[PDB]
Amino acid sequence: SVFLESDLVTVGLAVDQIVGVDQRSENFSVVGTLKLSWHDPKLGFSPDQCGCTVKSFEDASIRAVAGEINLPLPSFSFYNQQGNRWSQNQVIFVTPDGRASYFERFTVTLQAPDFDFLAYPFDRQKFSIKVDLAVPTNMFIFNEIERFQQVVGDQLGEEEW
Amino acid sequence: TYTTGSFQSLEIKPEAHVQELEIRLDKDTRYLTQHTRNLQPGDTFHALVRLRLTDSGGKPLAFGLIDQPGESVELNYTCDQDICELVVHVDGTDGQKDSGEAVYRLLVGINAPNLRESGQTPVGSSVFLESDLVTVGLAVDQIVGVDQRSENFSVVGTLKLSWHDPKLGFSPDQCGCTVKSFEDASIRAVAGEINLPLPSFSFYNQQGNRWSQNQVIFVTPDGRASYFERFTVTLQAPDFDFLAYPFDRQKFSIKVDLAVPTNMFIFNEIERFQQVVGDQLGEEEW
Amino acid sequence: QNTGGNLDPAEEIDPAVSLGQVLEKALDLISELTAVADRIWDDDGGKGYSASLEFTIPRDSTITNQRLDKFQP
Ligand SMILES: [Ca+2]
Ligand SMILES: [Ca+2]
Repeated sequence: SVFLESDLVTVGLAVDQIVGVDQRSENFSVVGTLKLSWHDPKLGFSPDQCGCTVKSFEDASIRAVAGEINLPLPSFSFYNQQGNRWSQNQVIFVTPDGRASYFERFTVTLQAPDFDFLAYPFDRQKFSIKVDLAVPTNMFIFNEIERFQQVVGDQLGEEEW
Repeated sequence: TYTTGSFQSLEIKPEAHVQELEIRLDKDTRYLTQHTRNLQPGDTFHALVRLRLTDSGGKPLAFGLIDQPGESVELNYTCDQDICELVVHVDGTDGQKDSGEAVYRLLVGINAPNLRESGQTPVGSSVFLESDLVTVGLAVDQIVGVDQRSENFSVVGTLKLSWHDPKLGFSPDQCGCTVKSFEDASIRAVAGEINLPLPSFSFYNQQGNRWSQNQVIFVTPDGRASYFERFTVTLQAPDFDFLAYPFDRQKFSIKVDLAVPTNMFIFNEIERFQQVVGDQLGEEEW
Repeated sequence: QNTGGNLDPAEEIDPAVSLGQVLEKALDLISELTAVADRIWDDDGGKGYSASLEFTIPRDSTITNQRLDKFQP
């Protein structure tokens, strides 16, 4: 194939809690984990030049890493967050074969226009967490969803939702 | 104290570097990987007890020749490469099996295990490039807040890491002061400042940015560095279960993870530098 | 020499069939690869100390399991 096909980035998302729901402002604050994984041969390197096998960029967004090293990366966004999300343990590490992966435990306040509390308290709501890619379908596309962790976490207690 | 470091070929037989250990195999760690320190040009690695030997870059260097006496597989290699690092990796699961337990012992020498012939081997020096030993101490001064609708608790306390890194040593005269201190900068920021590995940590549950006060990482010429930080951090508490409120007992779990793998640093010993939970005036809510 | 990527540096040909045949076998492997290459030269393993080559003309990449987790050529 000589079409310069779009790179295949697998994505996995897990929800640990829904920490808050501001229903007058119609937003919900959710904590979870996100894991992107894509193969970029141009990102490969010789393991001996730096000693360590895996080259890791800590606590810096994918866009910031793409700024650091002038290479294309699948920068993403939540498309609805208000304010800045709290990114924890986020690290993007690359394997010499070229298979890079990004991990981030986020605490993000998504906006939920789809909330309709006209039937409160008998209402069913949709918490839609939408991870968009900041690059077009020509460059990267979410190929396969990854069930690395339980999609919704089970935690001790009845919980509100 | 006797000083070691870098500055600006006889009787090598007595300085034999040969040591052994026993290992346990179970669960995920079926595959085992071990590193080694830099070696002299004439050093030859003998591996005895499949297994394979590569470099730090993973380029294969040697395999093992199976000799039935003594069981297992015998591996040997030699090279003249000067500054380089070598890795030995052993796989115990060549096929799917129930397993559940495995006991295994190895023989490792950097120049000549034949001269030592195994045994007790007191003069042997470990050459696995063992993980650095970092002690950690944590004290809680207050539990300032508990947001039980959001299920989080804001806690103030003190944290003290202490690790010995010989590569971090320095000559005291070059800067005058004995102790070299990096103030109000996180361990990761200091590792960015000086291109050296450090045990960067995290609280694994904090939401938002913690307030770090009086944080300072200071190093002694011998190399024993220590990091101190009085934090005010809002941890997340999923384990909260208020179904029995107010008769409930809750677990405030403050978990300091290391941002480096067990290969590099491990929390060796908990340090009781200060009372773990502080006694303060007043009945207090919790 | 290595510039970009993970590249690991009479009559000439490109017998790629030996690669697949060796991969088919249970991967000694370095010795067999050396023998096959001699039947069909030197390799590089580090930056700044690349292995040199000795040549004499009197008349007119490699394979590695660079990952350390699972040994796969
Ligand atoms: Ca809960
Ligand atoms: Ca008090």
